[PDB]
Amino acid sequence: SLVKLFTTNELMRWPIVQKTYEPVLNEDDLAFGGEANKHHWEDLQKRVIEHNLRVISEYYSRITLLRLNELLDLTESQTETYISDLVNQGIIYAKVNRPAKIVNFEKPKNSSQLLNEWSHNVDELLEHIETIGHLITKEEIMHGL
Amino acid sequence: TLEPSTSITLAERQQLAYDLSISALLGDKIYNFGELLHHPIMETIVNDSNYDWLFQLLNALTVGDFDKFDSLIKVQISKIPILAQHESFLRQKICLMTLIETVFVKNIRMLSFEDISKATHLPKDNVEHLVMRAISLGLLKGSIDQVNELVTISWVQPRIISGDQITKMKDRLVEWNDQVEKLGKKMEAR
Amino acid sequence: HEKVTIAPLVLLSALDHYERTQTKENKRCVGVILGDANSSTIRVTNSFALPFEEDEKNSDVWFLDHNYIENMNEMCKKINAKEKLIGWYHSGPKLRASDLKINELFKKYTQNNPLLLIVDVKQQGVGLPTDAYVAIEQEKTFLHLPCTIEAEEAEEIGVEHLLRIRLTNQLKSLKGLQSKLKDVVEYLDKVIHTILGKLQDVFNLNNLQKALTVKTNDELMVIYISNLVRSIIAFDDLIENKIQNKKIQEQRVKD
Amino acid sequence: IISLTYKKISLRDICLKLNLDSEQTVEYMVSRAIRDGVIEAKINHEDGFIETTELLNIYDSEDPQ
Amino acid sequence: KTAKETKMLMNLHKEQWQSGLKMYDYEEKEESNLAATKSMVKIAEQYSKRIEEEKELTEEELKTRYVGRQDPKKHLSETADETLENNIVSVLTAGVNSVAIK
Amino acid sequence: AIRDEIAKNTELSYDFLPLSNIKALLFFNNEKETEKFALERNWPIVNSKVYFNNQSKEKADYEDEMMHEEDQKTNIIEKAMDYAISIEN
Repeated sequence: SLVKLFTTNELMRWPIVQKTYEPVLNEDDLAFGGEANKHHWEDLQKRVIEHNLRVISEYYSRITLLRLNELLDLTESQTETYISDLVNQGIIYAKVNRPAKIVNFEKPKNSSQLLNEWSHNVDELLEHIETIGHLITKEEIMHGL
Repeated sequence: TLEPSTSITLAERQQLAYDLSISALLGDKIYNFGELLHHPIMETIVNDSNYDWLFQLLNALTVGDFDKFDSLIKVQISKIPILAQHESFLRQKICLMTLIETVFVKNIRMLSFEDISKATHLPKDNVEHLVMRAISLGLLKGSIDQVNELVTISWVQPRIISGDQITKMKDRLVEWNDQVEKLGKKMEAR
Repeated sequence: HEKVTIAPLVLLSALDHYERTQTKENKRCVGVILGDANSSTIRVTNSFALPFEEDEKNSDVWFLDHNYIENMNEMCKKINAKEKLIGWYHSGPKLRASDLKINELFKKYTQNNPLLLIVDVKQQGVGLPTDAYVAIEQEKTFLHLPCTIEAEEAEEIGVEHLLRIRLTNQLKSLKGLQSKLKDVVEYLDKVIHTILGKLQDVFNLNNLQKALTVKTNDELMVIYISNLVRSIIAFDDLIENKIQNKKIQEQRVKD
Repeated sequence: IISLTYKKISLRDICLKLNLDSEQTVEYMVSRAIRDGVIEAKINHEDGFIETTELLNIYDSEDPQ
Repeated sequence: KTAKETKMLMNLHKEQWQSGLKMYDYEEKEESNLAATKSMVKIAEQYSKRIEEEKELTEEELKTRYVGRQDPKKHLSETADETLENNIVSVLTAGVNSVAIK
Repeated sequence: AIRDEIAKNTELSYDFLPLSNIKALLFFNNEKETEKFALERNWPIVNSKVYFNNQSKEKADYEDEMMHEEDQKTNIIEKAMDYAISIEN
């Protein structure tokens, strides 16, 4: 479930699952080097935030920055910190308006509008004759038999 | 739907529908309880002895009362929250089927948050979280408008239902035929 | 799915079988085709006929002889060895008991799925008088396959000797939209669900179009760039005869 | 000339330039202007200045077409 | 040829076979095929200029210098269909019939 | 005729007119003269304000292919594109 947790992660139950079942998570004495358990909370929390911003861009296209801080488990200063890191590293892309406090998806305009995006309607005009050709044949089978 | 195959007695049809009653509880896939209404399944069984679970949740989508179905079941299937989570989808899915042709004849697809809030028995703050869980699990595809609070969906699985549905779909083809007498007659003469 | 490519000779000779004998609506002719069914694109390089007898008043009465096919296949072995039986064709739109049962007799000499062809002898409406269908089960379900017309180099050249833009599509587009309205009305009387469920999803593909109007005029403005070329073409049309017009006054002095 | 150079200009600032009569007089000369769509502006009395209504960005409209 | 042979050959082989869908002939090819045909139309308009620049830039003297004669008419007929095809799809653009009205 | 043309600038463009200020603009000796002028001009009257709801003009007999039609507007665009085709052919 931790692998599939990346699909839906609100970070609301994230500290609860780690404190309940912690075989390798919070306290791990096997196959992990370190001087203390402080590396378990730091390394695990920074990675789940990176996977958090990836799926949110594919779900919420436009969201207010005020309500965004509660879903990402971040503050006003911590929100723009992880956003700028993923853009500089070539991970994801988004829209951040400081004065407007509005976070959008920044939809690319390079699709040439009706030259590409509109071509998705070819399945609408194509399936018309396919249903008619199947209907005429189907009506004659039940009528003759 | 198969008439010639699966030849069984009347007593085995109730036990066959018993597995169909528990199959549509925890998941929404392949239409809804209304699909078995057209097939000779729900009409061939008895409405008592806990065989009405297909009938109860069919009308419970518009009513929105969970206590009616909870009183007719046991504690085993009522202790799982998944039953109440996926039931609210079919309440919205009925509203989702209205985004093609239902009211507006201008081919304008619009769904607000208030129409799905009272039908699904869910508050306003959980509307945004409900859409995220639907797309993530592969239930539906599309996007929503968080500014004007509107919903515009993508390809779905419309049911076999008829009447008011086919009535609005045939009226659109009339508009295609009315444009033949408008734009078509002008291009034919020119 | 698969594909079906039928040569123009097969579709041309199949319609001729109806007129020669002046067949009425009580009889329907059946014939066979040849080609290669191994690939995904069915190619029909040959066609024949069969002495098929059928009763119109009784769907349980049909006569088909497979011995005539055996003597015919032995003749093709001395002619073309690559020609094998890929299926069969029948005449008339109606599918009755006699047409559905005889499909299994041709499966004995055909390794792959025999191709199903419904020939329209009255050629009424649209194009493609003979539709290509495939037999598959989940009750036999006949699905429509893409029909393409492609022939060899020598066959396509010989047809040109026999016969020796925007408005064209609009004339056929108006009758297509009206025919789709009748298919829904006629299907309604047959019920009083399968096709209606598919059509509602296909039809699903101005709330979000408020800001999508700008891109419409943006494409029209790029078209106007070609209209500026048309103006340049019109400017070049003005240069053409001036070459001739100035030579007119030059001939006045010579003559 | 003064409307294109100043998008938002006070009512008393125009009379100081052309040496007009009074602010009541200059307000009604702009009246005859935009009736036919010459200046294409608006007069806000409560705010106390004349604002130009032209935002340009007319390339995306159908008027040039 | 007979009556049945005349109408059958015209629906099979005449020039090129677009048939089998009559309403989808110029509807599918001039609209849904823009991705494989007119995609990046801004660059396609630059191709019309390169054809005119290949000719008009050579001989402007209407004589034999750069060895050309019909150069103004070489790009005239070639770019005439490009404007024509752009005018056809322009009509078919509104011919999609999105059912807008109000 | 003069006083009408003076007040026509605030009609079709300017939205909400004041109350006591219009008295000094049009040279009114009484405050009630402002509302009396709006009666002949057929303007809505609210508290300390005067709105204009007539910005959208309609009716006026029938109009075909003029001033931004609806169904006939598409034909005008199609006719303009067909003029260049008929001349080329």
